[PDB]
Amino acid sequence: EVQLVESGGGLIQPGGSLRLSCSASEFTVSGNYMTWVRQAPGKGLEWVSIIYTGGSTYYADSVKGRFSISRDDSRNTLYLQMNSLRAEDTAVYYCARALKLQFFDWPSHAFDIWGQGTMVTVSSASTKGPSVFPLAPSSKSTSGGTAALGCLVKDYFPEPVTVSWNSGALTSGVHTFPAVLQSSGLYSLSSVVTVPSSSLGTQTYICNVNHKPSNTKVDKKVEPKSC
Amino acid sequence: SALTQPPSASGSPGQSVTISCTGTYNYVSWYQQHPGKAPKLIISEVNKRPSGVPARFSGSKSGNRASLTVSGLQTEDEADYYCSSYTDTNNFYVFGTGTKVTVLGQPKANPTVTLFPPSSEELQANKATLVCLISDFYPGAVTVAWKADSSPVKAGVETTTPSKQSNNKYAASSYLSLTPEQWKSHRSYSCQVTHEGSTVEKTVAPTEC
Repeated sequence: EVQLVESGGGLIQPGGSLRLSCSASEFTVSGNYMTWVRQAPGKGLEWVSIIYTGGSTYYADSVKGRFSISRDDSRNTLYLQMNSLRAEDTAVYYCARALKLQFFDWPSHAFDIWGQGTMVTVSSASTKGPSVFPLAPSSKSTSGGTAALGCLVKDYFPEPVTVSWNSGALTSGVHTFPAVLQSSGLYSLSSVVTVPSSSLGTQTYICNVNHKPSNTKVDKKVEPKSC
Repeated sequence: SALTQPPSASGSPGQSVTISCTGTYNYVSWYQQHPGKAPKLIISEVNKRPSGVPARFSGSKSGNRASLTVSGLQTEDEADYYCSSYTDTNNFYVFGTGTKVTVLGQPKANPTVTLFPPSSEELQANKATLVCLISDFYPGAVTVAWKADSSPVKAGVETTTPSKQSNNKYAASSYLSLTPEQWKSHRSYSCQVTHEGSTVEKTVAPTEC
């Protein structure tokens, strides 16, 4: 069956270089139009570049002068050389075949064959323990007798981080959000618990943050930070 | 041009739903994307389908507006849908902002929005993060806009895609990273959430409590 399988992604520092390869099977790269499409985590699709059958290349403005698409018919593979990488470039890069318009030798905007994609992460970061800050309950996080409080787990690398409340004795009403990848290359997430507002004075709430990659455990008591 | 899509569309299984692609010669291809997967070509031109794509999916176009219709929704149709087209601009192609189609399996829920100001401890670390938490809503699609006073803010904003809570409703989070100087140089900051055409807005100020 027709397949495309991208490779070459991983961690790379800003300004560094990285080359992705797009190897095809059961169909030829030579007589097809080939595109690259990337998608930042939690964002939409963005077209990157395209190469024609006879060799013409076009690039998006966000990538012009820094990326270069290549075609190797001997290996039946497609390439994407990436230089001067920025934090805007971290994304899953997809390799796709562009169907040709019938009447002309012009590629349509219909991409029918796709690869599975390869993740590129542009970051200078290595193992970095998180910083935990309290999300204290106040008049604005309380409504209908229930109170919302949480912990902000900030600037850690790499994934994952596990959060519990009161050493696992408090599970109901807890939600730990997925991490977000910031432009600095570090991760951040939040975890919240919804508690009765009358318990804020007596009950103690402690979030337990674990980052095994850095061998760090942080306990943070969250209380109404009155002024 | 740029292609505009509604953020959300929904239907119960067996119902029909149509999503629109508006662009600011002119015709549109459609793609389907399930979580963790590559996009899949559903329909190109006005109504031609690749092999394997069910007859449930059909498309039309009326002047500036292209449409994709699904005729008996199956839960497997729940995914993000992107349109693509040629562009008047420099770039060869533009993709739409994306529409999440939800196959309804529970009643709609209005979101709860909790906005946390920067903690004094983080300010002591020379940082300031605004945390906007959106919870208990369905379908799992929201839009988050940030304001400094009355001026919209785009830089320093990061938002997670909605995921299920323990009670099977959706939650999402949004962050606005500021300098401590930026935080204290404005009268207030606001997080504005749009869900199913309705808007909830919360506001924090540096002088709290």
